[PDB]
Amino acid sequence: MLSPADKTNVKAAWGKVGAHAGEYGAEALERMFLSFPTTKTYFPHFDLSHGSAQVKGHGKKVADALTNAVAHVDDMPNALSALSDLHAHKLRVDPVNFKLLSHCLLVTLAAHLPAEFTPAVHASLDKFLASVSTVLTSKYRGVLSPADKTNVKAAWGKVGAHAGEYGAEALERMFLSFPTTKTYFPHFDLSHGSAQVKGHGKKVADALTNAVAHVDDMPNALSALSDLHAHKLRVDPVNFKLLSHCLLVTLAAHLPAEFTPAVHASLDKFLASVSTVLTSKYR
Amino acid sequence: MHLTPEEKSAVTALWGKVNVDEVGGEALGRLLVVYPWTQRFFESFGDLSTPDAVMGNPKVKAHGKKVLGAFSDGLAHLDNLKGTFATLSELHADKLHVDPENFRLLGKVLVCVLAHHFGKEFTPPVQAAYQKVVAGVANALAHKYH
Amino acid sequence: MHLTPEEKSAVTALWGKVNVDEVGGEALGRLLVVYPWTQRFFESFGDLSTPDAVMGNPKVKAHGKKVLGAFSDGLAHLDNLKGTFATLSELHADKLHVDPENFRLLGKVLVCVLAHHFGKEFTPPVQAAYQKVVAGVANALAHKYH
Ligand code: HEM
Ligand code: HEM
Ligand code: HEM
Ligand code: HEM
Repeated sequence: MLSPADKTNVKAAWGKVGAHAGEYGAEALERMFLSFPTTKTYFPHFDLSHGSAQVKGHGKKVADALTNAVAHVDDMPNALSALSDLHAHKLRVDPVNFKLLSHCLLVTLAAHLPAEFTPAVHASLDKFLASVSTVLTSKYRGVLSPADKTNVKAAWGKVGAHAGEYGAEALERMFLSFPTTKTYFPHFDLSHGSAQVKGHGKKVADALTNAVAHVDDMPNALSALSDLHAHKLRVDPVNFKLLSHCLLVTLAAHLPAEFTPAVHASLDKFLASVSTVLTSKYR
Repeated sequence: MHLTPEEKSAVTALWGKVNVDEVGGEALGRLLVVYPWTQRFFESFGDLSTPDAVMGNPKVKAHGKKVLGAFSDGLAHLDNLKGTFATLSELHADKLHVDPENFRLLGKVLVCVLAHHFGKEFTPPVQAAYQKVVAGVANALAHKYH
Repeated sequence: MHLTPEEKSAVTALWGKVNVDEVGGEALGRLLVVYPWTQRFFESFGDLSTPDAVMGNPKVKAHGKKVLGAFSDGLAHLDNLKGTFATLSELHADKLHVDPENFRLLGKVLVCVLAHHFGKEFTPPVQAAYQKVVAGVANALAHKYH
């Protein structure tokens, strides 16, 4: 999470933005539209010509909300609650795009703040925009509901004794489908039937079993694992999405009756939650 | 796009058993349930409030059938995905305004549905081949966005 | 990779003003500060404990000069990135085991550094051109990963 050192850095940088916030917000959108043209699909109803009043208007609204987030840095979910609802329920902008605007906001600040944009401020601003994006997307699916917890516990119970086997299959699927993930195991024999793969799949599955048994207290239960990935293994966060996908594929292939649309949705939410915890201490 | 002989064989053998209507309805329906923000394109489809309503929605079924029918046609032209999908790419970019990230979400769900339907036959090597194909189709559909 | 003449011009024009060693040390140093998990490859470089130590670390600087020198040389072959970076791709995949996501992170940090260094001269169109180029280099370095 944002440290108090992060919050001080963010408040210094944004203070310096001051009255140009609206202008910078409009610059960030234009940079986004030019560099990542797929983002224009969310604004077919705008005139996106340079300097358009719509773009200027939206730029200032974007910047207002960031100013609000900065001024309520310790209470972000609460303070941006209306904005969260609107993106989750109405606009329904795919979460990938929040990363693209954050990058363009960062480029904009760099281009206007030569004195302030030091390495540590850069890192803090990046973390802050990632936190904002997390809050704005937190209601798309929300936290795990009691139906979700029930669904995950039933599906995993059905998995039972085969949890280890399924974990190894998921890894094998991951290595074959996403070969970049192999770069984290140069020290393994990754051939089919490898005992190194089986032994690791058992460890992964046992940790998931531990998480299911502690669905409400997952950060503590997974704390040692969070430490280990953040500070030793240092697996790029992108890779957790790929294993989650292959875990889901594995469960689907073995659970013909249990893998209903609702259970699929709950499982996808659960593994995203697990991935969130495991990367929580990276930064 | 290029696949190894074993990969192409893997893809075409499995697809011969796919009833496009059935799998198509299922893949689109799960997309709408698992990633509900994708419902932003289907406001005119009716009741999408719950998993059961989505899965039983006849307009969902028919659209899924249409979508996977086109996908099916793509598998017959693996060698030139861009040329095969260019017109539909333009359609999706300029008229429908669909964020190409949706093509990738649909790809992920489709792989899940094949695993669910076929079980043990959807082995790790068969999945790898299909992951290359859904990625190549999503890239082909995203090509005309400017 | 495909750029327009005017995009190609804008990229090469600005790069002519770049001190490759300085910007290289800066971009690699910021990558290690902002995305600290990237430090995993550099434990033999010494003290990386604080931002100032990372930025002042002579091995970090030297690696950044090497990396951005290769990038620099790559700009003279914008019409053939895949071929230009093929051996380097194999090297990072088979021997160094570097997750290609790192190349994408470095591309993001490099864009930020250029904006910081050049300010208003790094216009929205100049950024768009560089975004295509850094994505192009990332895809080229990731090409041999099997
Ligand atoms: C840093 C993240 C973001 C913040 C703080 C933010 C904030 C806002 C604000 C303040 C509004 C207007 C609320 C109102 O009028 O009641 C808005 C609307 C909107 N947002 Fe977001 N936004 C963010 C990212 C994005 C992204 C990445 C996209 C899509 C590429 C997006 C698409 C939209 C659209 C389409 C509207 C409606 C425009 C209109 O019809 O006026 N937002 N946003
Ligand atoms: C669902 C997310 C994950 C869980 C629950 C998980 C859990 C674990 C567990 C239980 C261990 C062993 C800890 C010990 O030795 O005490 C481990 C180690 C490790 N994990 Fe993760 N992991 C996950 C995802 C990943 C991903 C996506 C990667 C990288 C692609 C990864 C790479 C590694 C590596 C390289 C090791 C060390 C293996 C060795 O050298 O023996 N993990 N993980
Ligand atoms: C493999 C991916 C896809 C293929 C091959 C595909 C193909 C098609 C085809 C053939 C049509 C019908 C055009 C006509 O009848 O004139 C269509 C329309 C449409 N597609 Fe796509 N599609 C794909 C993915 C998606 C995704 C993921 C979304 C959005 C989540 C989407 C949204 C739409 C919409 C909104 C329509 C129009 C529906 C209507 O007429 O009410 N498509 N698509
Ligand atoms: C566009 C991006 C990059 C380019 C052009 C590039 C290029 C190079 C070059 C030219 C070498 C030297 C090989 C030789 O001497 O034969 C090298 C080595 C290396 N690179 Fe990359 N690199 C890039 C990105 C990265 C990233 C992002 C990382 C890790 C965060 C990385 C990690 C390494 C390592 C660990 C070495 C070896 C260091 C040594 O032996 O002194 N590279 N790179």
